[PDB]
Amino acid sequence: SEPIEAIAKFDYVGRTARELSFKKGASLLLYQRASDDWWEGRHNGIDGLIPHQYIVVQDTEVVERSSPKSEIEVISEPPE
Amino acid sequence: MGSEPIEAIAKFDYVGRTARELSFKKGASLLLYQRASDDWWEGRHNGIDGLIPHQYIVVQDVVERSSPKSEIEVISEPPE
Repeated sequence: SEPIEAIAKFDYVGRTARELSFKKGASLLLYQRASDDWWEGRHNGIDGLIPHQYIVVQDTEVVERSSPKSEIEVISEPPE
Repeated sequence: MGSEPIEAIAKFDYVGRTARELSFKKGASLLLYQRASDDWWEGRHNGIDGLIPHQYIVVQDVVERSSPKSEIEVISEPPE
């Protein structure tokens, strides 16, 4: 399952160093849903966090990436 | 003694690999609620609840918290 394409529907200015900043209409790539409000993604070659409320996500497809990783998933394997 | 959360100290820096995991520096004071598996604990660092890899900490030595919850325990009550 490739990373999920999204487009910014509003401007966003990141508040911390972990967050992406982007303008309405920005092409975004989404690796993984982190929580209800947040995705891990990428904008213009930079990895960072993306607020869900500011984007529209392309769904012609995967649930693995669009749902947060579960505890049982994480703890079933050693850490990297 | 008794049922309190178990204290631990980070012996190595750790950067969380998923959104469920705590990140901490060597020497961090950690609080451990419940062993999740051999390699993982449910705990807390600096007010944030998350997962802590066993191999990165030293634990201060109930068995209740230091052993993973059993199936029979979990299935003995309804979901959830």
